[PDB]
Amino acid sequence: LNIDSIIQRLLEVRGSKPGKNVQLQENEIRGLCLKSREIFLSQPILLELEAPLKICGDIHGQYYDLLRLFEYGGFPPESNYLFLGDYVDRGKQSLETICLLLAYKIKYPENFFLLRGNHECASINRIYGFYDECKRRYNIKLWKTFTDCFNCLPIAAIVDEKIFCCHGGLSPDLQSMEQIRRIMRPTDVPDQGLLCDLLWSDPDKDVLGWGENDRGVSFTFGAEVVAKFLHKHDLDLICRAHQVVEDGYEFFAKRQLVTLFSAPNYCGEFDNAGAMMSVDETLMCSFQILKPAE
Amino acid sequence: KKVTFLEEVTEYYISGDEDR
Ligand SMILES: [Mn+2]
Ligand SMILES: [Mn+2]
Repeated sequence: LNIDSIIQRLLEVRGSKPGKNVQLQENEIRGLCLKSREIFLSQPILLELEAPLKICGDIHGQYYDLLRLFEYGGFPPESNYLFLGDYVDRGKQSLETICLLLAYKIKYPENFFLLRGNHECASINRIYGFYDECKRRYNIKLWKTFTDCFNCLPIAAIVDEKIFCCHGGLSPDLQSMEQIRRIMRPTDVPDQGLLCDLLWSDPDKDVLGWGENDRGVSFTFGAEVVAKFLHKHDLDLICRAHQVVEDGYEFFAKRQLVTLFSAPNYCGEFDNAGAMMSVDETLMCSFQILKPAE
Repeated sequence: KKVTFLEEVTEYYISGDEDR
């Protein structure tokens, strides 16, 4: 890979009439997938990260919003980043989005981190747009290459032994962090079980304990579940994504859990802000929110 | 170390994000 050339081309569309594509060659994109897979597999499936860093939720192919996030947060490696999954689907430029993220992972592997979301799954992104985008601009074989890459993404992260991060939420199957560590990669996301729950579950204020999730996949969990999880694992905060929230961030269970969502005006249907959470060296958390405007 | 939260949120407005 010539990673510098790739990043330069991805970044040079800044300020262009939004919607403008970057057409990397097929072999460069394949290259990003192959090299990032190597990096993902060589690093832990449960990341151990140190603050300061910036944490973002769902991007969903909103490439020009991703560029704005970097403009406000600082371009790598000026700031460290942890993304919480859902890079593709339901947006207009998933290819550019995932290519820039993989490129940054390759260039700054210890300053830049990506977790797996429920859309980083062939069965989901075949339907919700990514497959169609790949087919239109390249071919099926490239989409399949992406799936092999996604199957190797890490699943969760712990920041300074105090903040537990994952895309979806908790699992009633989860008793020790070691269970996450013993998940072998590459793997698909199962229709049920621990890995499914980590990518699909949701907090719910009206559930006591665990409940069946209205989505029809995985579970909901209540505030006392969060409290017991934190107490058991000596943690202060759960940081997750996976739900559109009006201000881009939303607290649950007296600030013991936070939901982050980083795609403003998602699907052009919600009028939600996108948020980015900064965690300083002392673990003070602050929020920057991108509010959509006419 | 202990997680704490800054009360002050920084807000930005992104023109063009309605009706992309
Ligand atoms: Mn999502
Ligand atoms: Mn999701």
